[PDB]
Amino acid sequence: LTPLAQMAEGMERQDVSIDKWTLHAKQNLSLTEKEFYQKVQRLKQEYRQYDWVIAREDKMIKAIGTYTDKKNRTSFRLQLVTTLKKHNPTSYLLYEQMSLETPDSWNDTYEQFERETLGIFQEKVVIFTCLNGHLDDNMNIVLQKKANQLLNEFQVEHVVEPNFVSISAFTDEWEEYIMTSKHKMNLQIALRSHTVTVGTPIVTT
Amino acid sequence: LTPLAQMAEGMERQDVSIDKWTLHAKQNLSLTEKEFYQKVQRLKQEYRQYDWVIAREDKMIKAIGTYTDKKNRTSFRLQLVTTLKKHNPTSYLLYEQMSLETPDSWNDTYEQFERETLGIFQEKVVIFTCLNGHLDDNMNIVLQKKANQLLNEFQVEHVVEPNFVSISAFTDEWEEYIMTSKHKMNLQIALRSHTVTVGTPIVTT
Repeated sequence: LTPLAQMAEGMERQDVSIDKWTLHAKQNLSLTEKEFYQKVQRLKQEYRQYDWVIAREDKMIKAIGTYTDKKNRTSFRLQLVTTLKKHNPTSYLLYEQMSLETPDSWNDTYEQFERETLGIFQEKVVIFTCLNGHLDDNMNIVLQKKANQLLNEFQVEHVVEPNFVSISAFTDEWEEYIMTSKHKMNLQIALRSHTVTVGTPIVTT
Repeated sequence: LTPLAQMAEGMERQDVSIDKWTLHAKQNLSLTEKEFYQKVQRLKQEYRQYDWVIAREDKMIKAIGTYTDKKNRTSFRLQLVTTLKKHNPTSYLLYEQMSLETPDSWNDTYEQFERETLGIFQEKVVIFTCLNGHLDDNMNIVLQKKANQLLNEFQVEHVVEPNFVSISAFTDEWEEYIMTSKHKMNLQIALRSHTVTVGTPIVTT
């Protein structure tokens, strides 16, 4: 069900390798300097797990809370921001979960986050899901696929090496053939990591 | 019809870029040293276009005739070989056509070669076709394809840059969405030359 489960599982099927997932939620707020440090003080009482840093790059103030859950191989960030210079100040609270590792259950972790969200924000907020991943650099997989596309392009018998693929084949498409040591062939396809070689009856030397 | 036409056209359709084609034919023969130089002498009379080199890396002798047709952007090699040390010698004549350029007509060139073959060998011989080619290194084409596979993986709106692709999309698959400046979206796919990023409703910063 959860967008996390779906995005993940969709990415695998599409051969995307997952490097990192993050879940985040944000709540706009309106905070005086005074209210800001009040909120910070409450956050430090309620969520003792975080290590806090206050940063003030003017005219803005940032309370950044940080914590990594080693048991669950997951990281959290709670961040309160206000822009200091305004008699109608724009502020927000941001809650963020992150990991470099696939969790036991994509669904239990999303439902957990959503759950914690309500405790932190005391309101139902939009939850943002973002996955990072990479494509498979194994040049053996692309070499082999095209080989087949070509084989079918035409209409076998086979190989495979470090960065190499070769095929012998047959089709009732041409006059010529050769029989030698058990068997009987008239098309050679050869890819190398990109190089293509196509020959009738064989690619010679 | 000709295997050359077919191999070529099959390769293009399969996105293989052709670097080089070669056609060749070979005829086993049986040649005394004396008969070998006789044959060479006849070849030099009959085919005045070739420049000849005799090479003798023992105990074998090689007459290599070479000629490039600038009008037809095509190259020829006629090669007579005998192994010198034997009182039953194994010899052959090899005729070879080559080009780095696609010809006006794959079919007219194969039929031409076949034709010349009969004049040279005075017998019908097996004709060997071999193409060399490369795969498209334009990383833009693979980035875009996977993007779509992913888009359909899920169920848009679009971009494209030097080595980059991004999409905004929508599906009735989840609760959330956003409307801002004309339009309405809840999936962002982003590839970079390999990097993948997938987000709901948007990939933020």
